[PDB]
Amino acid sequence: VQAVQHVVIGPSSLIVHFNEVIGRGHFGCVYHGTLLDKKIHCAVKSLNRITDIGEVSQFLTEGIIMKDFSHPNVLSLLGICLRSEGSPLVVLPYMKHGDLRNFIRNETHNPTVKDLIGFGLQVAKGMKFLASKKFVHRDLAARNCMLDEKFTVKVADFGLARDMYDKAKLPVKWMALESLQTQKFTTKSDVWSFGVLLWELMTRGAPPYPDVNTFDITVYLLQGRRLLQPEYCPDPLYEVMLKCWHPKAEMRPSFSELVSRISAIFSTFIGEHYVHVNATYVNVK
Ligand SMILES: CNC(=O)/C=C/c1cnc2ccc(O[C@H](C)c3c(Cl)ccc(F)c3Cl)cc2c1
Ligand SMILES: [Cl-]
Repeated sequence: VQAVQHVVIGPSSLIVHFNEVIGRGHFGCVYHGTLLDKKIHCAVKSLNRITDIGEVSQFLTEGIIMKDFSHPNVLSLLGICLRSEGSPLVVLPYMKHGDLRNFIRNETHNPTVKDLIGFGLQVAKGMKFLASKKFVHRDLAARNCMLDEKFTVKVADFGLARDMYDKAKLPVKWMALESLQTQKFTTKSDVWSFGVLLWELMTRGAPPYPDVNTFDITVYLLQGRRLLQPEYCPDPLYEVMLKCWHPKAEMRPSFSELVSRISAIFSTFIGEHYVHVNATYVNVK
């Protein structure tokens, strides 16, 4: 009732545009939306699940939490909409440039080594923020990072917005060695995923490990193998990737140390080096 109020949006304030789908998910669809009080453009996820007395309240809990995760590099919640008609709708700010994987794959764009590391740096700061609240993402990947009108990168795909959106149910190519072996996740397993994220950035969104079977990944990693240095990835940034993929989670750098190190590397690049898609990775599912 009273305390919950800063989250809740009235059904009367929300116009969901059901004709205009943004994204398909296991747990519902995403559509453009219009929020009022003024016309604010938003994205609106419909959740199929809802009917429980508990889980309508429980989706109120993560709503409160998500509202407390405001940081420029983290995707925030506008509100939740509790409709007596059918389902509850998660209302998210609208991200002009959509997801980071598709932004860098788009062959109409010309990012430089500087822009790409800048994006990597922005994710590192969101994750630093998340990690400091003791929150483990479990599914960090370029596709799950958003990019707004000012080129702010927002770490996304957590809380009530959590799904698998890509065209099996575990994203094995981004998962740390120990998560694959024990199914358990920590900040240090997000650091591994983050390393794979920097690789996607430096390859402008190539699928990691194209030659490698999804069920063979553990054996691949235990044989001595890692993602190659991308053509345009600086040495010191590749060194950072390798550190993120240390086999022992304690030895991996913290997100604090990632922001500090990547900053150093960022401060040296000035938009002289244009990044272009590599021949081997181009057009691969
Ligand atoms: C060229 N720009 C676009 O296509 C933009 C689309 C857009 C713009 N803003 C968005 C804001 C939130 C959003 O959330 C959904 C549930 C989502 C999706 Cl569909 C995919 C990955 C994610 F990390 C998230 Cl959070 C999806 C959004 C999608
Ligand atoms: Cl550059």
